[PDB]
Amino acid sequence: KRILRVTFNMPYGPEVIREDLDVRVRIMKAALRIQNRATMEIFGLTTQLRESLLSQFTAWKHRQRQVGREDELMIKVSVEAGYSDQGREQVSRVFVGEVAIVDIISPPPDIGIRIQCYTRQIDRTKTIRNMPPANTTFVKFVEWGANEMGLNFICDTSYNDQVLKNPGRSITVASAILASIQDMYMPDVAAFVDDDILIVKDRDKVIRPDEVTNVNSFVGIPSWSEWGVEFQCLFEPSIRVAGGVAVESLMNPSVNGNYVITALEYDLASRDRPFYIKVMGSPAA
Amino acid sequence: KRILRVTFNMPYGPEVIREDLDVRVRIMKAALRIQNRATMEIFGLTTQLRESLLSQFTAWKHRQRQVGREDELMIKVSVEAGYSDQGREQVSRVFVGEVAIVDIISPPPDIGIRIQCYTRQIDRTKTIRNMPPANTTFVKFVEWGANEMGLNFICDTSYNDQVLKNPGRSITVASAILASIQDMYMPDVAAFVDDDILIVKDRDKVIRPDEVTNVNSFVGIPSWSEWGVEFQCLFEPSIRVAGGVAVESLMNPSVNGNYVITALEYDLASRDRPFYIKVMGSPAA
Amino acid sequence: STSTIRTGTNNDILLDDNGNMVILRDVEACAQDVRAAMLMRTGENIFDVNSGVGYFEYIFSPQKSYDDARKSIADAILSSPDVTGIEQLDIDITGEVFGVDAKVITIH
Amino acid sequence: STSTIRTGTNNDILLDDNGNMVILRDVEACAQDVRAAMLMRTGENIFDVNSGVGYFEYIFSPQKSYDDARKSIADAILSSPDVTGIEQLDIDITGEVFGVDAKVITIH
Amino acid sequence: QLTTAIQDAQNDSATKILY
Amino acid sequence: QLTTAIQDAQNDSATKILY
Amino acid sequence: MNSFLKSILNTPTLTIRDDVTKLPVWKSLQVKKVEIYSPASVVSKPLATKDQTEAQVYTEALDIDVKNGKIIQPVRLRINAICPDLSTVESIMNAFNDNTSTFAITSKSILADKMAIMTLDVDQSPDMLNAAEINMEFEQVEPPVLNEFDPAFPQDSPTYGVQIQSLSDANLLDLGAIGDSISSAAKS
Amino acid sequence: MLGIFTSLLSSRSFSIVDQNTNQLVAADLRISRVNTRFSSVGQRHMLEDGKTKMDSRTIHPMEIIVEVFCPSIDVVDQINQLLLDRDTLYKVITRGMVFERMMCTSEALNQTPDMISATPARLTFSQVLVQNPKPIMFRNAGDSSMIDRGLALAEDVVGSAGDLFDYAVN
Amino acid sequence: MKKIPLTAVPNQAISFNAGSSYWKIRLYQNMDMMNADISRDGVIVCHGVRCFGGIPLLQYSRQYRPDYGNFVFDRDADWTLFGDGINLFYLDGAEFAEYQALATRK
Amino acid sequence: MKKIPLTAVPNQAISFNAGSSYWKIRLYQNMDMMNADISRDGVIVCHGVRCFGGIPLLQYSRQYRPDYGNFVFDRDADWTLFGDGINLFYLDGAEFAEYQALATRK
Repeated sequence: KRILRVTFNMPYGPEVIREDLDVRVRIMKAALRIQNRATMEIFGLTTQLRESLLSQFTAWKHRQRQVGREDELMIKVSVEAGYSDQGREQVSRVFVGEVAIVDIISPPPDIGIRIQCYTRQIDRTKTIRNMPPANTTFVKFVEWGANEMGLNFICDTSYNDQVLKNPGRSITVASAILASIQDMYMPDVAAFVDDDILIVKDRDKVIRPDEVTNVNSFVGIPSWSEWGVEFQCLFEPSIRVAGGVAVESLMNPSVNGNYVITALEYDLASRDRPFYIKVMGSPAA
Repeated sequence: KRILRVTFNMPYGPEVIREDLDVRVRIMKAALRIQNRATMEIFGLTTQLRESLLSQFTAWKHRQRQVGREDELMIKVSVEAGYSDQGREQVSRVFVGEVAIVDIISPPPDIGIRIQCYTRQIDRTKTIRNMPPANTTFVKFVEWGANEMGLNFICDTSYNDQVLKNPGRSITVASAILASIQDMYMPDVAAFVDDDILIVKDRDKVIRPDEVTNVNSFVGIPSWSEWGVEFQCLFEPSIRVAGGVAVESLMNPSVNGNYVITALEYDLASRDRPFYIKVMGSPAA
Repeated sequence: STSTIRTGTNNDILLDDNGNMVILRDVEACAQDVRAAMLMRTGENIFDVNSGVGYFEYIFSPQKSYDDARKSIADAILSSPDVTGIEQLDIDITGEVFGVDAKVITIH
Repeated sequence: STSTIRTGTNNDILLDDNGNMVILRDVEACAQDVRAAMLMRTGENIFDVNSGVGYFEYIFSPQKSYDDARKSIADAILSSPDVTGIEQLDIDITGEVFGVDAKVITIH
Repeated sequence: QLTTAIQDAQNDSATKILY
Repeated sequence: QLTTAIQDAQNDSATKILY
Repeated sequence: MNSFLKSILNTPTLTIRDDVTKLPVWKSLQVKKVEIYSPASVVSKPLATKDQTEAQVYTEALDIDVKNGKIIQPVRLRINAICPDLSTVESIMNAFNDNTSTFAITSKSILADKMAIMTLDVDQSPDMLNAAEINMEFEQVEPPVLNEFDPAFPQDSPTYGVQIQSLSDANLLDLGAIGDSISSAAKS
Repeated sequence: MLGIFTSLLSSRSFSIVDQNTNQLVAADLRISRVNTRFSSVGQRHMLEDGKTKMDSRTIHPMEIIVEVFCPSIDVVDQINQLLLDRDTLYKVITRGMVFERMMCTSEALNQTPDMISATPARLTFSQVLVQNPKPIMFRNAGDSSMIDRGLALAEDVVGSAGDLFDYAVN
Repeated sequence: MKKIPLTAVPNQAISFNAGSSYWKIRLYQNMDMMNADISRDGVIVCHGVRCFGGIPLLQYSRQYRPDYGNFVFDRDADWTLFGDGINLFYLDGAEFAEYQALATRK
Repeated sequence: MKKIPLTAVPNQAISFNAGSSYWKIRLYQNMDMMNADISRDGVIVCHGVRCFGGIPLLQYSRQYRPDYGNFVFDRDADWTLFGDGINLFYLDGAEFAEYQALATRK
């Protein structure tokens, strides 16, 4: 029994869309400056639910009107997915972000919406409230960016104690902070935002060394790639972005080893076959 | 009984391709700087017709030769689509533009061509014959651009009485005029070219308050979007771009209201099912 | 809405009592046009050539089957405007008579 | 439109009364060309070789089935221009005569 | 689906029009 | 499809002046 | 087996009329089987429900959702008949070849209307030397939605907006305004 | 079917006439059954309220399937030539039902112990759809409508003006 | 002089760009005559103009001045013969001035 | 010298770029001869030119000067033998001047 929930946040409260409705969530996350994406197709919407959701999802009231000073400008939605058997649940969180696009793919008799959300779509933030540092180290610029965005940070890199003259006073909005942190020092150390945690680290290092995930069962075959090993798996609520993996394959014996994660492709369908996560991984140092 | 005509303009004259031949025209117009495009798949061409059409359509005689001072450099083609029953016709005009690309999609025993027409592909113009105004207001710069392009203009906006210094002295060609008029003042007021009429108006205003189109019959469902209402319809020869719509839905009761049009998705197939136009619309003010 | 000059059995413009030309319309015009179009041998129109009834290669010849004759007569009848179709058609052959009877269903 | 010089039964250039060469066209030229093509043994063209009738492998030999001879003769007939096809090809066998009869349907 | 990638190559537009 | 969009992108970048 | 003793309100007479002229077409078309398929399409994905509401306020919401969740596909007929005459068959093929054709098929008691031919099979076999077995298929172009409408008179008709685009210049024996003035002064 | 009283005891039923040259072809076929099936497609369009507008109708080409016995090898070869004949449209007259612009699409010969002399065959023709089934022609050679050839890209010779002169002199 | 196509419909509205102006003429049968509501560039110009043959639709000067043009019916308006027999013609400023000069001395 | 390709149909028109110019020739059977309408760079150069062997189509200086060239039929124009037997040759300025100098002393 797969259990998949799409939990919105609206003034009335959270309206959890369960797995009984036909839901299909394609989440694509990566260790880049780019906002991770979630495309979710939900069918079986009643008229009342459609009016309660789609009317709130809009790109107005911030362009031709004002109605904006803080959150509630756009609806923030999380995704909680997992398995459930014998009464125990495994519902972890796989996405948190704000909607950007609304459409319908399937016309009647199955009026099914398709909505597009990106993580940290509050880029129309308070146009940088606190000024960036004049002269500071990389770690302290990262701390300033995390404080401005409101997210807790994990800074683990060897470039922290490098002074920068003038780190990013051309930044216009809060989102461009991540692009700037990505722009400086970009052979390896790429910063990203996973859910509500801003991670700045080298690309060959793991966020949590004690949290390696031993993988033994795959879907298909764990194959080589340009950088490391690429493989698909059934949904395990313990695999994050940039986490450590301990691939132990059978079909391919040469791909065994420890890998860090760079890209993640969730494809979760409660009422359809695809319920897999695809992992891109590179050698871990 | 669908009636679709593709009318070219060549030295011999207009050679109308009727709906008896397998024709398929996919047009996509929008309120932007980009030229609205039409892909045309035409089957059943005879050898003589192919010789008459494809040999005329070319990208030469202006790069490795001269043969150019005015039109006739490339063939201009219009599209007249509609319905016909009881003897009365409904053939409107849905596209006017010049070809740029020609290829073959279907090999024998059905030699089917596929041409690609773009509106205002005569950018091979007299490299701006008349100099732009040195200092001038927005409306007068728009009038100069319309005169240079040879098209009549509809300038209806609240930014007309705003002066500019050097309004487009880097412009190289006639096409870049529209890009410039779009470039300045791009929160709302986006100028475009619909057929042979250059429209410069605010995005939340109707070019024509008296030409609202009451819509009650839809194919599928009139849905919400991140901007406005999106809906498909059977071909009505009274829906233009930037026009006003008066959506009155049944499935979705709260999408009713008055909307302006931003995009248009014509898909007309005489010998196939798709004969629909898709309308993107935003709330009108 | 058909409209043709009135003509007699001699197939010439036959005027009225006051020396005017009458323009029949609708059913009478369609009937006159059908009768005229069934009396025209093929190849007589320089601007159509293929139009007309085959009175010499489909009728009046030592043929095996008169299916071509029926097809030619039907095509000639249908060529007239506002005829739509033929309800019934006879190709009866007497000893030396090629009897043809039509039941045109012209719309008017 | 085929055309060929006039040849007699001796397959030689036969002149007219005034000592000229006659150029037959269409039907007669095609008939003469077919007759000449059926008299050419296989492998006699330095520039075709595979062309020609099998008079020594399909005919004139202890061949089990004369279908190969029929096919070779049909190919030889069709090789001539403007022949389209053969309406009938009889391959009757007499006591010591290989009677062949053709009914070419040349376009002329 | 190239449509989702098209919809993704539009997110680069902040409140700054700068203009 | 995507080849149409590719052709569109190419046509965007044609103007009457080489530089 | 006296077949002329047909029922009064359920008479087994197939009558194919023509919506344009309202006249029986293709008579002498002895019918052998009529099958009327009327399909529809229901929701496939589970509909959402919002419980913890009251009696009878959930009822109309469910009724609207249900009326919103089914789509009615048009009616089809499949007539199997035996044409005895060449005239009926030539008319049938001509009507099929005509793009614009709406008829009104009336079976035993059905009055399926606005119906057009999709397929037409004519089979000539050695066991039916005269006549030929015909198998026609019909599809409903438009269900008989009742046009309430503003009828009976040329005035009172709704405005139909023909959005013209380009006006032609002129023709005939006209020289601008003097030509127009002469034409008008002719009182014709 | 009826419609024509031939009053002749030797009327031939089937006839495949070559449209050009107006000639019978495969005159020895022993036809057994003929199926002249038509076809057309609707454009059912569901729309908003429970309803479906069929829009217009497109007439797909006619198909005709003829089962036959070929009694002789020359007839079989004629059938093969019909299949291989890509340059002529045939006209099939089955029983008072004339079909012009008919082209052979398929053919299947069957050789079985059940019939050792003749061969069953299943010809299949399809009609060639044309924009104007009834074209307009002209009797005399002067008055054709003009045919365009578009751009030509005139090719090249080396003959000089002297040769053209000498030719014009001769 | 530009011929404006018509439709044999008792009540209709035709919308077009003529003479650097955007016209919209709503022709409807009123009792036993035809009336026209004329609008230019959105704003209405006249309502219920009784229509006749030879008489301009825009009668009063400020509606057709300066050089705005006018519309003329060849015969008395009748929607049954619209398109084939009766045509409405548009004259620009110069053409309408010449027509007015012609018709002011009949 | 370039022979313009032709097809054996009675009335016809062929356009091509020859001699740095955009020529278009319409050949049609007029009674018992062949007439040609020639247009260069769009504008019409001549109508109803009777066509004869060796005799240039552009018969007046104002058309073939300067160095524009001329079109010559090897034999008398005959659309039945077009392509196979009769060709139309195009000469540039120098070749046509040489042809004229030859042809004036014949």
